[PDB]
Amino acid sequence: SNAMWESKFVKEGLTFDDVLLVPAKSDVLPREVSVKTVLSESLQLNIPLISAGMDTVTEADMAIAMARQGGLGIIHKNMSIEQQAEQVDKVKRSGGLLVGAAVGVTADAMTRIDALVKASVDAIVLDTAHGHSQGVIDKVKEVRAKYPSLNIIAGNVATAEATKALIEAGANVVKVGIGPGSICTTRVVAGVGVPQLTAVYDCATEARKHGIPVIADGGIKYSGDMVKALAAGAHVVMLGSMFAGVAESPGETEIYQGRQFKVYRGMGSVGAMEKVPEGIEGRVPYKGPLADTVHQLVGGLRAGMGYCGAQDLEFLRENAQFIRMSGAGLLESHPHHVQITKEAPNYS
Amino acid sequence: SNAMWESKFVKEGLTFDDVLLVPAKSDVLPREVSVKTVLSESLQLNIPLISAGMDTVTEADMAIAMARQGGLGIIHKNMSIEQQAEQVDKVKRSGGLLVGAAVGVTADAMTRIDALVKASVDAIVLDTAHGHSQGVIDKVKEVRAKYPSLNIIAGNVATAEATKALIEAGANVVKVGIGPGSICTTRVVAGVGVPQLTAVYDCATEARKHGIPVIADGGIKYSGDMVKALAAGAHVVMLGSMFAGVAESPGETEIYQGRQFKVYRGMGSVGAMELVPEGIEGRVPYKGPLADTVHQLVGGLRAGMGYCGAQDLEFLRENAQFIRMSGAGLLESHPHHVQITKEAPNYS
Amino acid sequence: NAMWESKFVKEGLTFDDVLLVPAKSDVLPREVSVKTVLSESLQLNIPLISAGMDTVTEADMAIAMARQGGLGIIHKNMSIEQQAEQVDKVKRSGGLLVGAAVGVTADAMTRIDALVKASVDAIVLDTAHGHSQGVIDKVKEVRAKYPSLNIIAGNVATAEATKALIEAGANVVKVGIGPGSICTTRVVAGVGVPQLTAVYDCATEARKHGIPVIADGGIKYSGDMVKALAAGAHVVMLGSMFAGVAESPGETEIYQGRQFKVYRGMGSVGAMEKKLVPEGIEGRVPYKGPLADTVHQLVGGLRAGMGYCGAQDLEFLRENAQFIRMSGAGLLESHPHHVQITKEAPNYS
Amino acid sequence: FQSNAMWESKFVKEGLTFDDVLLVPAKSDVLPREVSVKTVLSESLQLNIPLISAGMDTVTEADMAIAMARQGGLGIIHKNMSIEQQAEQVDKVKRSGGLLVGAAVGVTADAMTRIDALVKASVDAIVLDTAHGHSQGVIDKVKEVRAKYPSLNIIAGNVATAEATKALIEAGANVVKVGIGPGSICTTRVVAGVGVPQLTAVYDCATEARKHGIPVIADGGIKYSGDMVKALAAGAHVVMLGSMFAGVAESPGETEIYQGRQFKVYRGMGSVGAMEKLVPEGIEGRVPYKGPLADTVHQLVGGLRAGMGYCGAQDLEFLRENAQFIRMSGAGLLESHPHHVQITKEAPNYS
Ligand SMILES: CC(C)(NC(=O)Nc1ccc(Cl)cc1)c1cccc(C(=N)NO)c1
Ligand SMILES: CC(C)(NC(=O)Nc1ccc(Cl)cc1)c1cccc(C(=N)NO)c1
Ligand SMILES: CC(C)(NC(=O)Nc1ccc(Cl)cc1)c1cccc(C(=N)NO)c1
Ligand SMILES: CC(C)(NC(=O)Nc1ccc(Cl)cc1)c1cccc(C(=N)NO)c1
Ligand SMILES: O=c1[nH]cnc2c1ncn2[C@@H]1O[C@H](COP(=O)(O)O)[C@@H](O)[C@H]1O
Ligand SMILES: O=c1[nH]cnc2c1ncn2[C@@H]1O[C@H](COP(=O)(O)O)[C@@H](O)[C@H]1O
Ligand SMILES: O=c1[nH]cnc2c1ncn2[C@@H]1O[C@H](COP(=O)(O)O)[C@@H](O)[C@H]1O
Ligand SMILES: O=c1[nH]cnc2c1ncn2[C@@H]1O[C@H](COP(=O)(O)O)[C@@H](O)[C@H]1O
Ligand SMILES: [K+]
Ligand SMILES: [K+]
Ligand SMILES: [K+]
Ligand SMILES: [K+]
Repeated sequence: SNAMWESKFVKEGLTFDDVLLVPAKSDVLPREVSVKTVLSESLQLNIPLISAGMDTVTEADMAIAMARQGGLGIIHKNMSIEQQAEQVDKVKRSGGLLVGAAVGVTADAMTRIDALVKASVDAIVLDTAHGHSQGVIDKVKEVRAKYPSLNIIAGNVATAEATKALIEAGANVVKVGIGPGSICTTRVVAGVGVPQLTAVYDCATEARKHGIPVIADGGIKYSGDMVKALAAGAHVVMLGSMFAGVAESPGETEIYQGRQFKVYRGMGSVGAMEKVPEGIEGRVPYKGPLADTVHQLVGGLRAGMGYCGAQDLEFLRENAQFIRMSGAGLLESHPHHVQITKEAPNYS
Repeated sequence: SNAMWESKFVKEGLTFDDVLLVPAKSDVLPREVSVKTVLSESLQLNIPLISAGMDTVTEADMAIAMARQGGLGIIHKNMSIEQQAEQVDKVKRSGGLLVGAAVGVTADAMTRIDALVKASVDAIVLDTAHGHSQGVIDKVKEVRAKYPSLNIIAGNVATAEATKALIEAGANVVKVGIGPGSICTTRVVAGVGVPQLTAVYDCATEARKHGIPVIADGGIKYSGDMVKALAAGAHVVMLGSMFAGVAESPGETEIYQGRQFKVYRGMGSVGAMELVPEGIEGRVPYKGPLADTVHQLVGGLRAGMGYCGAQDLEFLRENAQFIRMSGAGLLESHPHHVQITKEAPNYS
Repeated sequence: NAMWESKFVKEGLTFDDVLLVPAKSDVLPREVSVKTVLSESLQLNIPLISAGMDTVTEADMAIAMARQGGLGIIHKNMSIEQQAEQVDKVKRSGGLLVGAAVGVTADAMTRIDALVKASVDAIVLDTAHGHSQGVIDKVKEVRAKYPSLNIIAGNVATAEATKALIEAGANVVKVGIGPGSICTTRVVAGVGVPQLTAVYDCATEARKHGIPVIADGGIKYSGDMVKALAAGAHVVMLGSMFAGVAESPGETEIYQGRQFKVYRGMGSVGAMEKKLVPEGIEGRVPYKGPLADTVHQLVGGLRAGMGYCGAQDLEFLRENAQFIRMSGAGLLESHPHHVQITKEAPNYS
Repeated sequence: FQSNAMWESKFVKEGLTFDDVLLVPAKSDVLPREVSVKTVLSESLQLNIPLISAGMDTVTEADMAIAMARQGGLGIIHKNMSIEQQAEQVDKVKRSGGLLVGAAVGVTADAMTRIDALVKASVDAIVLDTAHGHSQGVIDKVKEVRAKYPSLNIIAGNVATAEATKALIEAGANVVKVGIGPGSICTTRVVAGVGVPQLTAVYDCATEARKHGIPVIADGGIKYSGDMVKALAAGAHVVMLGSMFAGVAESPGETEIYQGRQFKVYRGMGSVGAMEKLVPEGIEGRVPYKGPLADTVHQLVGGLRAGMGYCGAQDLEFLRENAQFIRMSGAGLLESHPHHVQITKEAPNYS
């Protein structure tokens, strides 16, 4: 019994800023690489980007623009059931685009899920703070029993054991991430978390055994961080802060120092729960149309995949190697000892 | 002999910001967890929080508010014997609440302890800069001889060897912490200390063999640090800076730069002593009623225990696993890359 | 399953992770030799090469570089006729050494012909990713036409890539993916190798063929150069430390009453016009005056480091110098600390 | 093969400095007031406190060496002087009550001429101070001084390795000074890339010197009194301080006022100003005025007594031979300092 006491401090975790991708032999160029991904037979994305289901990130206009760029948007749940079904319905009829919707694990959940399926949603995201809870496992079984063909994205988890549990309950996709969010204070106020790159790797190690894809959710600050998440085993990444400043996102621009900002807050923050916190309320710079951000993101992915000799995302997922570095290595990776004159489209 | 020379740099120590608690399978929700703890046959607490025995944190008005919230207050020793005996009696009169009192290891110590026992004190805290000194060990043995049933809290120590010595001397509770204090300069001016999370774990490993509880004293900056201290083996945590700003603490609010502050200083500082100092004098924001801080602290603990699947503190103490992370992991754990506009009640 | 389980096994070190250990020395800083040979046709008196960037090296910089005992690489953001004119302009000024960068494009061999006609000493087949077959194929195709031409191929960061370019016919391999001061490759693509590990891994392979490597990028102080040479590199390539000298492309600009020079990455938005995704940024460095003053501090720092290590020449430093690893607290100790600096030193700013 | 052994050991060694570690508290029966801080460097050189003021033109002259020795310590008169001035500075300290005093000598052709004038001024120890103590020029000078003066205390430095320590001992040095690059004003590790983290250097050099009965000096990098306790516990007999002494009243240079606060100039002996084209290995700076030396020494020795009590050391030999460290990360360092509290007043030992 003494084993659990002696294993308290054995595990080690890595995050994005701890590693770099090692360049390998390459026969492919960034322009000729493929960035398509399959989450299920009914759900395939042309770019591996999903906008997060938060009240400051994704509504009708964001989900529309995401799908038009080849990605996916998850309409948040901080609205009435009919309002969310009305948002899903807007995205589907506006050219047959893909759309998702967030649902919380509550007694009224199944009523909301039914209304979303009639709007022909492609996937429901049962997103909760702790996916390794029995309430979450049961809700996935109750939805899989009622809708055997519905794409179910279950999260959030950070361990292989939680990944195996949600897969066994009938979830097609597992969303990974406890604590990496830019607006998240879970690790500070509750002390609980797993470094995101290790969380993605540990969960992808289990999901591989079942043919299940995983979503790297939260913590991505630059386009290179997305490449690290995919190379660690993730099929797709979920972004919040990098999308909150975009024009097609809910909320209006506010002025700070002559510059435009958009509100970005955690769904566990005081403000978001009104209509103990595990998030903060803030603002991110205004970034303009989604196409300009998505173009820089995909372009960094194509560059990274060319460096790794990856013709497609599966090759990157199963062959790419990292190298660990210290804090001095992180300062070398960024621009240093030179006064930056202009703001770059991919570096702010 | 050469063994001690070659053993100089073998040990490694971890602090709160080096680790994260791994989320586990959970059948319980934060509202349904138990935060009760037993320190001795005569000492049972409803919340695992003790106010530190400093002239800037806890006097009668603070100890009353602590006990009423389910915790414990330690009346500080910077007083005459007659003043301290009356403070214990004031807290005792207000509904039969639990209260403790700090006593230093000096020739006059037993005279002060006698007056505290007549005021019906529940626990005596034998506070010294170095708990593994022979003068402290002798004082513990003689107080156990004169008062065989009196709760004796002995500290501070940081090693398994020091913990076993105070336990064999007759102390029911051992207080752990050398150098982690927010106002403490021991590790800077004397070079001596042990990282608090390693100190708590090393001492709890020894105290666990005897059924003795340990107190994680100092270094707690956020509610998540308290969850980590308890998951590392501590029954109860002792706070100073997180309590110095509340209304029920000695001293009155001062205005600095148009904002409200309360004085907070170390008991080894120049001001508190009026040897070389091992503390500094400082300032903390006014935080309002004690209940608001206690709610945020306990609420974060309930969240952590729910993330870890702990129904009570013994499950967290015996089963919770940590994961080590780098400074980049710490940067991910905090909010990042978002301009914070509002203050959260648990994150400032 | 090895490839999946080996994802996070490697560890990498950069300049600020290590220090050179002082060794027995009968050598004085003044008496060391800083000469190095890259090929039979390329001998440098100082192991310093100015980078081939449109804000770092043109004719006047290559002239001053060679006159100090080094080498300049004329950048490619110009016409073929302009670059051939820059090479000969440098060559006519006393028969000085000069190189020129050529990208892996359809016109590359057309540009290479014009450079060889100008009596260029080395072409740098410089690409963002040197381990692509387009680069290897281009090296053989250049090696076939010019058996006597010095070919510098980069950039790479692994032992496998060094062996690949050597098999294609490259005399010198340039090492560095992401360490540059103006570089965002590791930020926008997630790809890189810590430069000191990259140099060491490439030198381990390149020594097996007698091939020298160039430590390219990441050098902030003169001591970083000594660490790069002690890690296995024959010569180092500098950009930011040279962009502020008088002999460099661009004109001095005034910022806050002080004089500055533009310094930008060749993968930046501004340099690529001269919607694509950049791998560099546009910046500015303080104006530094004559090139001789910068080189004197650089060579002076190298001479001191070699004296501490007991290396009379650079080959001894390459084969004997020992490092010791340190933490961030060691880096804070290595720099000056707890003292407010009142005057700016020629080597520390 | 042999040629490849040096190539594969390039990145094997690891080094620790003061901010990487903490001293582990041990069983103790002694109190800080009751400990002994006496130390013996040789039979001719015994100090009551283990503190030496550095031989720099902004740290130690006659008035500093006088005040240092009177506190039980030692001052090293710097060498940026003529031979005649340095000998009279030594004589000034000797005439002021027969106090102990040292003098710095560089390894140059004039060295032996300079040393002679110092011995006639009755100096107690000469410091053969060089940027690189493991050079053959330094080894030769120690043998050449040991040949002429068999009883003279010779302090040779600076080194950072066990091999360099053993070489200087074999050349005839009674004391070895350890420190390459840790100085607060030092840029050696930045401009030349060379150094060893000071705590590992002290430990590695004391390991060798212990075998010959030779004491070592921890030179440079000490920012707080706890750094001194760590250096002594890492194997050093005595520590040499510069920045912590450069601000005291009895040190060369005058107090200058900036923004209402009093400052003194503090610069490295490898800075342009002190040597006044060339490549410097130091910078020029400024430190706050600290008042009389007695207040700084009192806080320093007091911090040592506290640490020795935490470690159960009755004297410095017990601390050098028994004290145990524990290693910590950057987060451990932030916990060690005061944190998350706005400091209102300055403590005598902290900032
Ligand atoms: C409501 C709140 C503040 N906290 C929790 O629900 N805590 C929590 C839930 C279950 C367990 Cl077992 C432990 C803790 C929240 C709201 C929205 C998002 C999150 C979030 N951290 N991730 O989605 C959290
Ligand atoms: C008085 C003072 C400044 N120092 C000591 O008493 N030092 C000390 C005592 C015994 C030994 Cl063997 C070694 C050192 C002090 C006062 C109040 C609290 C502390 C403190 N660091 N923790 O409680 C210290
Ligand atoms: C154009 C741009 C921005 N990026 C790339 O060409 N990317 C890239 C090329 C090939 C492969 Cl397989 C993968 C990525 C560039 C331009 C000029 C210089 C560089 C540079 N990093 N080193 O020379 C990069
Ligand atoms: C002159 C100068 C700038 N540099 C050297 O003399 N360098 C040096 C000497 C010998 C060898 Cl083998 C290698 C390097 C200097 C002056 C004063 C002090 C120092 C210093 N670093 N410690 O005392 C250095
Ligand atoms: O307040 C919250 N607490 C914890 N995590 C949150 C909260 N709100 C959103 N998140 C997570 O953070 C992700 C976005 O993180 P980001 O892309 O790094 O800003 C979301 O997709 C959610 O998974
Ligand atoms: O001045 C002192 N020097 C060293 N430690 C102190 C001093 N005063 C209080 N402490 C310790 O610091 C703890 C409070 O630390 P905090 O909760 O981080 O502010 C107290 O409970 C004591 O254990
Ligand atoms: O835009 C770019 N992106 C990435 N690397 C670059 C770029 N421009 C120049 N470099 C590299 O950076 C080196 C100079 O870096 P520096 O010495 O740190 O300033 C050059 O010699 C190139 O190898
Ligand atoms: O300019 C220099 N370069 C390198 N080290 C120096 C220089 N000047 C003084 N030192 C060293 O630094 C020590 C004092 O440094 P500090 O006590 O940390 O400020 C001296 O005793 C010398 O060993
Ligand atoms: K960089
Ligand atoms: K976070
Ligand atoms: K230094
Ligand atoms: K502290």
